[PDB]
Amino acid sequence: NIVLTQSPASLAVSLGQRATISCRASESVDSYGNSFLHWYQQKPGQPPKLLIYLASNLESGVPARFSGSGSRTDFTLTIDPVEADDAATYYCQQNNEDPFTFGSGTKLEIKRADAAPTVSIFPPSSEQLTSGGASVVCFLNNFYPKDINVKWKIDGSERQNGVLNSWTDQDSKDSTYSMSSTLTLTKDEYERHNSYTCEATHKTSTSPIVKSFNRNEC
Amino acid sequence: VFNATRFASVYAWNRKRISNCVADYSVLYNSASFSTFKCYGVSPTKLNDLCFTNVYADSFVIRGDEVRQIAPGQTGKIADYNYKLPDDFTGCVIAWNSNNLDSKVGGNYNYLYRLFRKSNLKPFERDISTEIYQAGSTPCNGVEGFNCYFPLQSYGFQPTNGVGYQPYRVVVLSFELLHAPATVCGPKKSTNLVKNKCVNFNFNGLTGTGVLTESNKKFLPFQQFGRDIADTTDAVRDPQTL
Amino acid sequence: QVQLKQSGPSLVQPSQSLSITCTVSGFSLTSYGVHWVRQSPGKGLEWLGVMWRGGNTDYNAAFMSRLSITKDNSKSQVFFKMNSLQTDDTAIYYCAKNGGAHAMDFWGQGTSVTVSSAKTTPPSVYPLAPGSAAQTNSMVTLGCLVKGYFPEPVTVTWNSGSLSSGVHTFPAVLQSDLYTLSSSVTVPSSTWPSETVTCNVAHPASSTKVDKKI
Repeated sequence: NIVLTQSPASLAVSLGQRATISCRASESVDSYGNSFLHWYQQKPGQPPKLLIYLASNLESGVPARFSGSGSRTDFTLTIDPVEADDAATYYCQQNNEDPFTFGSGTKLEIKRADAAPTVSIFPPSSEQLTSGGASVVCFLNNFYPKDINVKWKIDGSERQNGVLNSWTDQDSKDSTYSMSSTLTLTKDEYERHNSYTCEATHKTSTSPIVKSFNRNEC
Repeated sequence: VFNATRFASVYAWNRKRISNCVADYSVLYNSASFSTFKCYGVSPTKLNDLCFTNVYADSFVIRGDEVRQIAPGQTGKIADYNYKLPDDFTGCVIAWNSNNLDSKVGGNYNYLYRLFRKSNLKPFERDISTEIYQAGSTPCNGVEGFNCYFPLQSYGFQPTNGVGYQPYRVVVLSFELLHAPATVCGPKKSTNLVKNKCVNFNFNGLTGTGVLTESNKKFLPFQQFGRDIADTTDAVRDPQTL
Repeated sequence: QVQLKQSGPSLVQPSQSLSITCTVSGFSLTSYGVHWVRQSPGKGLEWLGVMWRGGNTDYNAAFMSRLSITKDNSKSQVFFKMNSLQTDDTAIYYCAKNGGAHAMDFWGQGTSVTVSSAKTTPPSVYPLAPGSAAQTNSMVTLGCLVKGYFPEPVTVTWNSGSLSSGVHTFPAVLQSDLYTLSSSVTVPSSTWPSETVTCNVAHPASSTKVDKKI
């Protein structure tokens, strides 16, 4: 078994800079004149692709910004320059010894400007309450970075049991993040209180975001 | 070769043996149809004033960024295991873009290139062998796998990629001179024939100085110039007009 | 020019057997070797095995005694025979084109394979509509929450593909025998209740079509 120790786990490299992703291997070496590995780039919403094979040649389908070198044990991936389409995970694959597994995964994030998320929350309509359930979703889109503590706070008492957050990584087209916080509750819990407050804590907005609605808005 | 249908790979090139003709090399540099026209050692304007025994046109297609590796004294996988150039390469390497001619919709992956070999190839030596050699200590003995690298790899020729991955038709002109007589030379640029004037003359067979005027002499059809009793050029035949 | 799509597995029971068929087209199958991987089985990218060029088979350490690869050169399809399926084999499988020095150059589309003891579940479609007096902060969103569907996938559209500018597709959240799909579309302020918008939700895994208006 070949343990491909990939370091680090995450990076914050802005546009125009050079990213450094390491990869350590042990067996084997000395194939025909070199002992390098392969590099890949896997997006969270797209299947991966080959960047550069054996760290000394070129591969079609990807631009020529991906390069690198390394020793017989340590390997270095060079992403220079970092564009707006490099916000994805990276892996290195062993090719000289079975198993031909991948690394742990370096999640490269594009260091952009910080921004506050949107202030929106949508209550369910009157036709959705006829089925018995209620879907209250607080919208928090177009923000940076991904460090955000979302907490549903009903005015009666706090409810963190039927909540679920959909944490999405940095998209290829949109450079900002987008997360959807959901709340599963019945019709009797929806008609309990009049107003319901969506609380969110962000790195940029130190003040807690307060946004309420009315149950009669149907 | 410039208007050919489709070239071959970088290791199985169609070597067109050029012989028994003439070719103007200075008109190809100013033709404004080549993307890269750079010779090594010998100027293309001096190629018309020099003869060679055999001329070989090695036609192959490489990518955009690989045009710097086809040069004497350079490294690379295609420069060592596919097309080896000698240290005394006095030929010429030309190239032009063929992205709208050789590429296919979605990617042309028919062109192959050799990654590794058992030994280095000789200069101007074509090798079409597909022997598979193992990378590690455990050989596969036939079917590849379990650390057995395939020696060939498909070229990626997409119509919408960058300029470094477009197909570029490269024709390397090989020149050599041996004890055999030369067959390929350059065309001599002709001028207007002026008669009844004390000027020089330079025909295909012999040159000199004297006034050329019409007379009643008749030469044999396999002769170009003549001599008198004193072994002196006294009469010459024009090569164009009989 | 490289077609490596997958079809056939929809919903598998545990301790069963099913072969994944990846149709190879556009290039010669007898000159390359189809690889097999998984897409995010809890951890990152994991490698399973590699089919040779018409020869033997190689596998991983944790995937040799249960998995098998069968290459059919006549039908131009590579089969991935699975034995003793459990809940840990819930991932998206992929086929890859072999390179020169044992590289994985080109990739395919694959399919979603979900193995669980629970049965299929129809989706609970609930559109996310703004209120009559709801406000915003320089941006109006629009979406329909598809929570409680099983198995993957679910295609969510708005008025048969009318909204296409600011559509943001959320990934499926892996829960206990359930999945959750969110959505967010940047819309102008005249979208509700002025414009008649209907979010269509289609579940091709369970053949259930539940469409609810905004």
